[PDB]
Amino acid sequence: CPLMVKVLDAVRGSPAINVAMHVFRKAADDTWEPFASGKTSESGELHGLTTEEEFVEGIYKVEIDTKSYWKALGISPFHEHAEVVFTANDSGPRRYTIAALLSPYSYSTTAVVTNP
Amino acid sequence: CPLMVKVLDAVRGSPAINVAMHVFRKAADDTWEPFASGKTSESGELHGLTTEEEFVEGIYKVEIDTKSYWKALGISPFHEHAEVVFTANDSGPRRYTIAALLSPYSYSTTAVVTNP
Amino acid sequence: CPLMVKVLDAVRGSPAINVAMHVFRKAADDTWEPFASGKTSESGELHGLTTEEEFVEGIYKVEIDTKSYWKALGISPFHEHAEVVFTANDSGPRRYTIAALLSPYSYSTTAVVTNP
Amino acid sequence: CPLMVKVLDAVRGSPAINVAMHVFRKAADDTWEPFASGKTSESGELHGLTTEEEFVEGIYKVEIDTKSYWKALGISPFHEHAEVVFTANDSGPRRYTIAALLSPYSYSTTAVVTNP
Ligand SMILES: O=c1cc(-c2ccc(O)c(O)c2)oc2cc(O)cc(O)c12
Ligand SMILES: O=c1cc(-c2ccc(O)c(O)c2)oc2cc(O)cc(O)c12
Ligand code: NA
Ligand code: NA
Repeated sequence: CPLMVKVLDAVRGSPAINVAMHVFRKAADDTWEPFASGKTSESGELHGLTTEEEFVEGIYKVEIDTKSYWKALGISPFHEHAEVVFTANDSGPRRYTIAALLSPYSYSTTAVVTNP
Repeated sequence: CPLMVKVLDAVRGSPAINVAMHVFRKAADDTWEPFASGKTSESGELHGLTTEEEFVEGIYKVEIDTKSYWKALGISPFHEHAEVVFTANDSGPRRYTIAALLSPYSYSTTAVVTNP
Repeated sequence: CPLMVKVLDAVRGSPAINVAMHVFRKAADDTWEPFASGKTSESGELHGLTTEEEFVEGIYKVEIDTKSYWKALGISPFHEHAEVVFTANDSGPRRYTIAALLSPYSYSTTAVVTNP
Repeated sequence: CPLMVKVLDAVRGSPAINVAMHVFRKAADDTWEPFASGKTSESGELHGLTTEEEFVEGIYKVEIDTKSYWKALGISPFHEHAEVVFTANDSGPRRYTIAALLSPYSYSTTAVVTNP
């Protein structure tokens, strides 16, 4: 799998567990088509979202459901969700790790892109 | 004005100048309706997007064109844009500052919500 | 004044108020010499630390007492303090803004260096 | 080993390789005594710094030599180094991962603390 998402909680100093996320891919008509979805494990990681064959060139959006995460912990956060939108595999297959660090009124996201 | 956006450049240690952005408001059919837009000033700030009477409660999205910013500097970035999606809530303070800190493969965003 | 520090709270989405900090300048024997200090205002800002003629080139450290901040809010933090260590360089712009964004188990710091 | 450090480069979207760091521990007389040191691998991680036996209670400082990292890449950065100062093992043995995300004029650091 060439796409992994890792999420950390900056309040607890822990992986962000059970964070839902939905991945979309832009279609030829400019709409967002559902691509994959899942939730983070005890390690705060989400593996196995897709395959090298399936993960073709395109513009992808990872919607990380941060609001639901905070509310489940009894906290009212600012953002609805964190979105990460990027072109993938423009120059051939790459492996992408999307990392996100969450606080109730702030988040950071970074990408590590490697060539297998 | 109850909404201001400030953008900083983490590579150069400066305001991010001439950064374009569009703000959308979510409609009842779940589509994104254009609301306001503009470009950051020399101070990296965009003021005057809206007024108190216009900025009613609801879900807003600020789509910051970070890709065009980096490309105009001759740097290849990861993200298509940075998105900040949030609910405006009258039960909270009245002034919203959305800040974003940009790197080519990462960004961070924070909300500072205060009362005059 | 060529040096300002601004501190934000990522849990509450607000300026970090009454945050104490000390600035040190590195001496020839590599010890840290007290230089200036103060507490952030209602806007999370500390102005007036130094003057142009006093702020000569050299290595400075800003030690922000983040632990006391979180404890006064009843929150257990990870770090003893946040440190920002940098060289003041006359070949660059004249005004330094050191910003810090605080969470209990994480912080971020950025420098915005500009010319009037 | 109960202490690991991971460093990412926000400009390249890659692990930060060959980053040197020195770890210190506060002595009874309030000086910083050398504790351990090493450099990040191809994965941007530094493992094996210490042992459960050696890593006793205390106040630790991880100095991550970011300036040397950027200069080796022909970039003049703002900070001398990123410091992470924290009390460890206050409530019995824990495992600590210190993560840092680097840009030339900005960095973020976070801690993941787990109970084995
Ligand atoms: O250090 C940060 C500082 C700021 C910031 C916000 C308002 C200002 O008037 C300013 O001078 C800096 O905004 C941020 C916004 C972020 O999303 C992440 C950050 O680390 C910062
Ligand atoms: O997005 C971030 C991602 C990471 C990170 C990435 C991979 C890991 O295996 C890990 O354990 C942490 O670490 C950070 C550390 C930071 O201080 C700020 C950040 O935004 C991140
Ligand atoms: Na191509
Ligand atoms: Na104890």
